Amino acid sequence: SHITKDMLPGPYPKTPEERAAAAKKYNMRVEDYEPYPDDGMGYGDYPKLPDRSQQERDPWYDWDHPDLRLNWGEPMHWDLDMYIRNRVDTSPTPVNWNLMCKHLFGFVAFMLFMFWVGETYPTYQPVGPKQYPYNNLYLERGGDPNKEPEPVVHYEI
Amino acid sequence: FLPSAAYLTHQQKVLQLYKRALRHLESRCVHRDKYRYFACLLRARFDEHKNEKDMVKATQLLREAEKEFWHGQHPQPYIFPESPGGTSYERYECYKVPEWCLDDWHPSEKAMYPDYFAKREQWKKLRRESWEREVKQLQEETPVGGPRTEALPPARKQGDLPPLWWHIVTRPRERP
Amino acid sequence: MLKYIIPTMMLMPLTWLSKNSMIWINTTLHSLLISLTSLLLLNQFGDNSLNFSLTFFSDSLSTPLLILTMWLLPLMLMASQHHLSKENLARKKLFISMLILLQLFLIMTFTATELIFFYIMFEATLVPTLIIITRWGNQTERLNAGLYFLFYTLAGSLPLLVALIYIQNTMGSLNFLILQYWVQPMPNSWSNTFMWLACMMAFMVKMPLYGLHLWLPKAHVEAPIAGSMVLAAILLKLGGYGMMRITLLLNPITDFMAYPFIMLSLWGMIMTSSICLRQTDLKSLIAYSSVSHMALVIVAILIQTPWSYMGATALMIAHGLTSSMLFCLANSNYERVHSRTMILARGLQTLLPLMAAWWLLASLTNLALPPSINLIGELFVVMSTFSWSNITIILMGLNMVITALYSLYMLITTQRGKHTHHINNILPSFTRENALMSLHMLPLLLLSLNPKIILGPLY
Amino acid sequence: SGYTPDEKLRLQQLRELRRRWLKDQELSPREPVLPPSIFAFTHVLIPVWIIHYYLKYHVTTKPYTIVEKKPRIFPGDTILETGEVIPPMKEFPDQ
Amino acid sequence: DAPPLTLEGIKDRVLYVLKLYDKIDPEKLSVNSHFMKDLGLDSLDQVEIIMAMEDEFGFEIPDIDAEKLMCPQEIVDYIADKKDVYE
Amino acid sequence: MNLFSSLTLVTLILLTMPIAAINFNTHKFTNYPLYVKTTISCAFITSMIPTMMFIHTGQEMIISNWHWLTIQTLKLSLSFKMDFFSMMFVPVALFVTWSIMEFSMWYMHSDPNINQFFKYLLLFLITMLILVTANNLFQLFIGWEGVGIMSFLLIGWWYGRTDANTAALQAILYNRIGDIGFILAMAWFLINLNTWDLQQIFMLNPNDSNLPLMGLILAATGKSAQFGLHPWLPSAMEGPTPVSALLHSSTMVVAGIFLLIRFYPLTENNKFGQSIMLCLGAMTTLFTAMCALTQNDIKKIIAFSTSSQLGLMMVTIGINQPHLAFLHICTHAFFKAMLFMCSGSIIHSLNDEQDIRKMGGLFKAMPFTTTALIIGSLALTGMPFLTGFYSKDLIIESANTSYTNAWALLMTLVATSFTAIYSTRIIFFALLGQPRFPTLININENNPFLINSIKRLLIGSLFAGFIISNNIPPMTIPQMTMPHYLKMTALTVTILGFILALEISNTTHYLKFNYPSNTFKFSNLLGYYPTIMHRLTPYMNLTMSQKSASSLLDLIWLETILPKTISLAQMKMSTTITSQKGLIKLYFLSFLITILISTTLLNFHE
Amino acid sequence: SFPKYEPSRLASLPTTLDPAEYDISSETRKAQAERLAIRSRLKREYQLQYNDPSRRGVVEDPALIRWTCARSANVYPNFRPNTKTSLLGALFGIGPLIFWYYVFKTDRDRKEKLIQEGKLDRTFNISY
Repeated sequence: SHITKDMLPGPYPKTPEERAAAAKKYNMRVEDYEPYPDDGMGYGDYPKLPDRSQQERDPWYDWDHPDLRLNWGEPMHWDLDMYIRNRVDTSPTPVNWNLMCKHLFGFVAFMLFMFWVGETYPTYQPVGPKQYPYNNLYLERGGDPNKEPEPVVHYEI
Repeated sequence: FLPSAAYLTHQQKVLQLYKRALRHLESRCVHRDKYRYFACLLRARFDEHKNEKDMVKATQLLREAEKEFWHGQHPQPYIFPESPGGTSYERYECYKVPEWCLDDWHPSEKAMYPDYFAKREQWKKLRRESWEREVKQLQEETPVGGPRTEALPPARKQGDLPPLWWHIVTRPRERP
Repeated sequence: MLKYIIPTMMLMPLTWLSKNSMIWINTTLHSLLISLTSLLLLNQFGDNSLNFSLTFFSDSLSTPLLILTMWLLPLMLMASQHHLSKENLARKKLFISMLILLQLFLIMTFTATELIFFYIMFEATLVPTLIIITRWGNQTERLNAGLYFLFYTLAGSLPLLVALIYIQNTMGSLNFLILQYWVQPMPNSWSNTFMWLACMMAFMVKMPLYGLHLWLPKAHVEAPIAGSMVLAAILLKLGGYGMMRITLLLNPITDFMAYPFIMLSLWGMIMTSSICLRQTDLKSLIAYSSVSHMALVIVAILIQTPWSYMGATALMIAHGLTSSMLFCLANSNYERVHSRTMILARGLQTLLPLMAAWWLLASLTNLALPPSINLIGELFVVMSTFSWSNITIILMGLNMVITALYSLYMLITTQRGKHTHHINNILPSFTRENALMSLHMLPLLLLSLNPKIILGPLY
Repeated sequence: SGYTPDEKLRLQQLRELRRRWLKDQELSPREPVLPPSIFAFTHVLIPVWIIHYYLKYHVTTKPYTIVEKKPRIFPGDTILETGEVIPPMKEFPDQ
Repeated sequence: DAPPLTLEGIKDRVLYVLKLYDKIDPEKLSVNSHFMKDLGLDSLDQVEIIMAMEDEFGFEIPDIDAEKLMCPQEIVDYIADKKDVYE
Repeated sequence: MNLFSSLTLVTLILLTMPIAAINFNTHKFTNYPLYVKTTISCAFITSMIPTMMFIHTGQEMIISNWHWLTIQTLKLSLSFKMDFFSMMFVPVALFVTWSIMEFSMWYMHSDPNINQFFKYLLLFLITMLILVTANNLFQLFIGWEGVGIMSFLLIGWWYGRTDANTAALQAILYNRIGDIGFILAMAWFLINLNTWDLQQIFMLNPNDSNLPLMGLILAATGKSAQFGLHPWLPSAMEGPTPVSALLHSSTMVVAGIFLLIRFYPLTENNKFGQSIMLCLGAMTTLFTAMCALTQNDIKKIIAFSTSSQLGLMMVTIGINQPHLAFLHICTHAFFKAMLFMCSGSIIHSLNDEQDIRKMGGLFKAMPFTTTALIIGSLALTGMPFLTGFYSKDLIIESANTSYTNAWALLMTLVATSFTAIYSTRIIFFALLGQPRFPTLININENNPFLINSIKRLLIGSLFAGFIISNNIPPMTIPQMTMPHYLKMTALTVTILGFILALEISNTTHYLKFNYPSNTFKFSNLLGYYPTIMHRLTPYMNLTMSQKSASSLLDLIWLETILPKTISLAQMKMSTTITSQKGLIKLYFLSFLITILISTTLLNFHE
Repeated sequence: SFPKYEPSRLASLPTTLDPAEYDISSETRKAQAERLAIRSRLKREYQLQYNDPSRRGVVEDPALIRWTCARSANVYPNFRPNTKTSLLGALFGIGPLIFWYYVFKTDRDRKEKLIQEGKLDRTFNISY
């Protein structure tokens, strides 16, 4: 048995009674409940949350769910399928974001630029070609065993 | 965000920053003697201004301390390898079998362990034996129209055990 | 195969005049007798089919699917107690006889000579599953699920009949052999495209293709377990069977009008494997998994390669087995926690220490672990599609990565790590559930040893 | 500040209860539970016997089966079956 | 993987490492001795004390419990609770 | 002779009886580690025999039996070979894994689920063996994904600790990227060479081979934890310790370059392929060399070390030199098996605290394991001149005497200097510092099994490297003629790296506390690659799965295309047709307009 | 000392430095007190549902069932066709399909005309 009214169709107009019923049904702060708004992407009148929720909330508070970081009565953020720990970990980064991405792409592009600078400038010891016996080693390349040799014998140095 | 109250205090925030900054200096500062030097330098820095009777000066220096701390924190601090974040973090959760179980066993397997099961049966009789009057009278007597706190008082009134105790006492031993 | 048909008619009234507490053993024992009897047929040798007076014949397009259905019937049946146990004896007999009738028309459907008889037995397959899922669907929109089911399958399957009557009165009778022997190509006119579009579109709706696959997931989340397994395995693989039958005629225009369907199935395969990553309602993940695999099947059927048809029937048989099993484990979990939602039922490593091994083995067969026949199917389809266009292998491998990802996420989410310490009602797993596990997977591995049977008529 | 003393009292009753529960969890009545070379080389030799019975007969009767990059005869050595030398490598000079 | 502990031994260890500290005295030192109340030392040194207990016993005690212990008896009780050491 | 084939087949078939034994047991075993010990011991002593026959004669052979699905012009039996690589690799892996069995007897002494652990580990051994014996490429794929799945389960052993099963999820994801590359290789091999069998692919030389080589390089950088797909390796270090030793020392990470070593006749040509080889290997080598500074976990240091070693082997295949890379596999295998086992001895001896901090001083306290770590680290860089000298310095000499790319040689030189300096740092911070770790010390080696295992693997690292390296028929040209500063220069660079790390240490002795200067921050967060990619790409694809798939395009948009339009049209037509009232005058007027539209609008009598 | 650490869609802004915490007013403390009271009363009701010996089944969470029904079948209402919804659906539905369909037009034209000519590697191309 469960009340059909305890689901959630329809957005926030009109402003007194929708916000009253939303703060009652969702167990939230009244004027800190804010809808998405009615953007027409579905979404109902489901609450907006601060989006991180899992690498925060340090586990020494000792709430109920030991891994979901939830305490059984909350608005249960719309991305609970994805914002969990073990899927996406939104810890605060030690430095920045733009500084991180620009240094990483700068280092990788620098390595590719020097790969190309290496590819246009090869290195080699002073070493000539090999001197294969049977005219650059016929009969064990592609074939024609008695048909077309190209005679180039080596002359000594 | 804490079970006792909502605001920590200014002093509690200063103190938590003190513990975190000292732990980060521990992580920065191996060989432990230069650690002792820099740690007492930090203790000197916070006893620069013991005599602070102002409040806006204290909180603005606290915000600048958060600035100067985030400017120089360490990426992998030495977190203790049993705490959350660390290297264990319920490492030995392979055998933290909850204790509502060990009641659905086969009776020959229950014939294997006689006296422990007699003791568990009399604990369970103690559990249902003292639920109704004590816990219902305390949870209708002591709460105001809002409960408004999370730490709960014991059964200090007359007799037996404090309420709401089963899944707090009978937890696994953290070495199973 | 009338020696398969008439014991099914002699099995049904026995259940009617079976006494109390004795319906079960009688039906199970006699369906297992039918399983040995089904195993007798496997004889298809060499050049031709094995025919039988006009109505009946057998190919390896039909023989492993028929063996699959008659092996699936006791598994179906033994999944189908304990969730109608408190209901009436008469309603229980009615349900079991309804499933027996559904099996009878499925055997009729797979052992069909003419495509007209195939159409009759196609919507004969349609009708009982409606009543089953709408009556016993056990949620508030089993109504909507049965209604979407019936209207999509009729409204797609219906002009197929008119095209079949047109092929009837333009080429004489409609034996599969005459249509092997009197066929002639029909060039790129417009009416050829419309007739091909009607036939293939009826089957597209049955597959389901990505344009009309909202058909499926309500009918899987809002069904009992017997109808769930029947619906998924036998109805989708019956649709693919029917497409493999009809596509022998009308070869020269599928190169001109198959390019939208292949594209729609590939991009829908990627989108469906992405959508079954992030949903709730644990049951529905396997539903869109089946959608993704049948999209792969559709691409394999229409690119017209012998490697592709061998891999197609291998993927059909393997996914039928795996999806039926994984539905049965989902029903076991719903027996436990009364939820159907994914994130609630957690733990199940301390608790239930060997039910987890069957979850693991099922998810590894779904993952295409390399002795699973899923991998044999996917591998042959990948070989054929890289011969087909030499660049579409990227969509195949991206499907492969995402497939392993969502299947293994479905494993480790609910069933790796921590009970929520408020469930406290799970009993250790019954011998019946484990019996259904070892009835699913032991024939999968013992078929994986010598799998030369299940490959197609282009052996 | 410290504990409020009611929390101290609640904690003390839970120390008594946790001590008694862990004292329950220990068992040692000294009847705690109550229940109701040649092997090595036969374990090695019986697969050798089975798989060498298998690898002679069926594997030999199947023709294009186990096959070998042949051993490498040398220009000074001879043949076991037919039997003759290959003439040696020629003169050395500047060795 | 078996070091065992006791109550009396671990209490002696905590009282030992409190006695090791410089600017308190072993003169009037016992288990029933409050820190902020009647030993006169600051809360700053009190959290240096809790830091020393963490750095020896190898597990973080929470920041909510770096507030309200103030006496060695509750320290020994809390460490025996986190390590679950009774008979 | 059939003796050779028979003993290779019994070395395969001995790895089955414990698994079916415990599955058919029903009477509980407790000496199951003893059982695994004796069966792997006899497998080793029966696999040393055919390699003795191999170097005694040559005499290479392939076996094949029990064909199935001979469908089209191809066929496939269970078919595996024994040529030089599958000869002189298998006893190495068996010896390593038998020592890991010993160390897992002692280390996992406490968990009462040891039987399922040994089942997983031995099944993983079987599958890696099937990978390193097969010539039918489908069986190679079988071994590939099987060791991927066993790596998944064997990391995710400890349920709970969501970091660990996240690590296992990352591991299986990069194995599937290896899978897409490998099936592209199989697809091209089928469609342009009728089959996937190594004999026929060697028998022809299809010279246009850019597509399959790009697929193979994708598969190898997927499996071998290299640039772009490296971050699953320290995350995979966060499993247990014999887990880490077997899974990343001798198996499962060396299989990625093993296939490129297997395809040496195909890569004898295609210099473009070797350019891609050595450029990617140099990128990995310098990336992990720079990345392994200020990494206070021991296992992550060893992970970056073994990734740099695999970068050296990718450069080694960047030269047309497979057998030096194979010899380096053997030396590296004994090497880091012994090294992980010593590290696990340390970590379990101090209560799994596992970090460089709070571990500082260890010398003169059980000097057996400190001796083990210093033998391992001296064998790193090849202190002059040991088993680790041989493969590594033949690699750098053959790289310097080659038509190289002017950048890869310099990057591998700098990375050999850097592996010298982090070998210095693991020595100096684990052993010689003033002792920093808590009291109640339980530092214990009243233990036979660990001392036997460390004993046997340091004996292996002392001799068996040179023993394998010495008596092999050389399949290359020994260059042997290097100028000044081109033969002793490797030792020169490693010693100057020791000087540089020494002065780092002496500057660390002071009391200064200078700021981090963002190379220090570039090295901590692993070059920011695992952080920013694992925070960005699971945001992109999953947010698009929310927006397009699960919310918009599938459900609500298909419900508005097909059912809504039809249903609302039928609703409107019904509510306009049946919504009539009872004024029959209107119905007779409808009759009238029907008669008039029948007369004058459309002709009906005409 | 620093540019004060901007957040992003991924970079979490921690609760150490907001800096907008420090301008506390009385209504904000009233808000934190009401939040504490709400979590207090919900946990009290949770524990009283949670601590009976006679309870056998699940804890009967209404929040999870609320979220599942609000995510599964309470999406189709509400909905309206905007410019945003229609354009975004037409850009994510048929766009990539017509894109890869054009590239398969190109590759099939190349393959058809190529082996129409005869300059392919099909000296042996058996497994058709």
